Amino acid sequence: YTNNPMDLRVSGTGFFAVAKERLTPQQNELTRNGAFHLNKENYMVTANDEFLLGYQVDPSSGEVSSYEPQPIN
Amino acid sequence: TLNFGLGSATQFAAPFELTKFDEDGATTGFLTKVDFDENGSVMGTYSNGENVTLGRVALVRVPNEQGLDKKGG
Repeated sequence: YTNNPMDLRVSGTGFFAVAKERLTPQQNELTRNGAFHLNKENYMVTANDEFLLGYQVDPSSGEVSSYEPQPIN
Repeated sequence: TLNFGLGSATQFAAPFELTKFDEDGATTGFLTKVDFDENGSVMGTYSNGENVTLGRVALVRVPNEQGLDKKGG
């Protein structure tokens, strides 16, 4: 426990998805550490400045519309 | 030249009364006290009575604080 809100942990089964480049979410790798922080563009990135892949949820509906991965801003 | 503003002048049954008198004149004075408010403005009152605002205290924010290079001190 670090009490840092930007640190994340996957309890159970599943890996984080991180992309090498912002404009190519297809090229991604799986990880388990959660040392995340905002870069100069306000994107959540790892230690090596690899963008963290995320979904896009609807404004009102909690369910996520599209399942394609995109960088989290 | 003098500009007189009497926009609050009233005529009632009450006797003659000088409710408010304000001017913009000033005289030489010496720094008496200095205080800081919540906005960061450093205010100082002088012997004359003017509450001159010396300035504000700059605040700087960066999008990525983890990427700041560390100097000495």
